[PDB]
Order: sequence, then structure tokens, then C-alpha cells
Amino acid sequence: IDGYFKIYSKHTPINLVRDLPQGFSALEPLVDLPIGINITRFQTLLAL
Amino acid sequence: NNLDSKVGGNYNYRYRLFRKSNLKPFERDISTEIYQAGSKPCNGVEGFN
Ligand SMILES: *[C@@H]1O[C@H](CO)[C@@H](O[C@@H]2O[C@H](CO)[C@@H](O)[C@H](O)[C@H]2NC(C)=O)[C@H](O)[C@H]1NC(C)=O
Repeated sequence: IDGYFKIYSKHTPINLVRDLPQGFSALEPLVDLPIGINITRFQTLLAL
Repeated sequence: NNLDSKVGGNYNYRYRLFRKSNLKPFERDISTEIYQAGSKPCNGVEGFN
């Protein structure tokens, strides 16, 4: 937002089958950074 | 002036003179590229309008 950057997150255990779960849970803020750049795209990074 | 100014003029200081529109609040623009003032596009280093 307008010269600011933020993260929020949560983690939980569930035993479903193959999809995102039928319940309610909420994210706390983690970190904030004054990055101030145009941002238009993103990509996730995963190991082998 | 008693720090910055030079008898030839201190041209190490510059500003933006041409832009498509007014920039955003606390939004800076680091561009050197040629501005097109004419209806004609402009390509390469210089041209009319
Ligand atoms: C941040 O960058 C984007 C992309 O370079 C800018 O949006 C572009 O603006 C020009 C001029 O209107 C258009 O020709 C492009 O098609 C736009 N592209 C996209 C992806 O939107 C945007 O204006 C920039 N933001 C700031 C504040 O400078």
C-alpha cells in the first residue's frame, strides 16, 4: 500500500482428502518492509 | 548556494521536465528515455517533437 509492504500468516493441522478445508481460521501479521516499488507479478520457489 | 552553486553552474543537479502525466504521492520516476511530445512516436536517441 502506497509505499508499504506487509505479511500475515497462519498454520494448522487437518486430515481431509484433496482440498482446502471447511472451517474458519485467521492470520496474524509477521513482517513489514518499506520497499516502495511498483509490484505487478510474483513467483513461488520450491526445492527438490 | 554557499555549498552547491558553481561559477559555470552546478549541472550535477537535475529535474524532470516532460512526462505523460503527474506522478503518485511519494512516487518517484527514474527514467532517462526520450519523451514523445508530437503525435508521431519517437525512436532512437533524438528527433523532431
Ligand atoms: C508501474 O509499472 C506498470 C507497468 O510498467 C505501469 O503500468 C503501465 O503504464 C503504461 C502507461 O499508461 C501502459 O502503457 C502499460 O500498459 C501499463 N502496464 C501495466 C502492466 O499496467 C504503472 O503505471 C507503473 N506505476 C507507477 C506508479 O509508475
